[PDB]
Amino acid sequence: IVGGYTCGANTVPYQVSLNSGYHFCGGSLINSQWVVSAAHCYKSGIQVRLGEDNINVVEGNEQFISASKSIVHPSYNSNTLNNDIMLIKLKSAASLNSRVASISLPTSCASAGTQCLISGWGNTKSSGTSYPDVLKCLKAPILSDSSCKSAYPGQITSNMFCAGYLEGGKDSCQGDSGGPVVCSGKLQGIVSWGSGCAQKNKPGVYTKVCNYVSWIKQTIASN
Ligand SMILES: NC(=[NH2+])c1ccc2[nH]c(-c3ncccc3[O-])nc2c1
Ligand SMILES: [Ca+2]
Repeated sequence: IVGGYTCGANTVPYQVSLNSGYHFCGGSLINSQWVVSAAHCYKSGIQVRLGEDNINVVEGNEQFISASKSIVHPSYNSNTLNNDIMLIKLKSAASLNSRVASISLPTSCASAGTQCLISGWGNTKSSGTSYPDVLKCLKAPILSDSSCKSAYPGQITSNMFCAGYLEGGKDSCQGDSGGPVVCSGKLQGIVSWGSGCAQKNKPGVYTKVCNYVSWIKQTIASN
């Protein structure tokens, strides 16, 4: 997260860290056994880490659970990143409490101007790598579709939305992928891509979760 602030331990209880011997992507807990992240974060050997704040120290509240299966959207295209969503089923359910909690899926899409909270342990520099030990937060608005398409002409599909600041300085970055964009208490976006980090006129692009709620429900129901 570039231009963000320290969230505070366990203030974002649905945030998860996907670990394969090191933190590689973020994710969101939507029920005690399922997590939603990005299809480009897929790999085998994933351990889901819940209740985390400092990813390099065990401080208490952490629950490490292995993934039983990862379901990448069948129409995910790795070249355009269209349908960049993946569901991970956990080997055992998580114990939910005030530090580990699920986030609700939306009933409607959000409109431009809506302010959202993006969080993650991704890079905090737009030029160079500085990865933090604790969770960072950033409040960003969803942008209008014209500003998004004017920023990435021909690269935005209807399953993507831009959120961020065109003046630059604040944005999500590498390491944040798969993580949550929460607006009014609902999961509305998944950190997907962007051109560099916090660059002027290059806002972050996110998976538009409201278009996948029926798919998420049907898939969890049959797995
Ligand atoms: N500007 C953004 N909102 C953004 C978000 C996620 C990213 N992930 C990456 C990224 N991921 C994997 C390898 C290289 C990258 O620059 N860049 C990213 C940029
Ligand atoms: Ca820790």
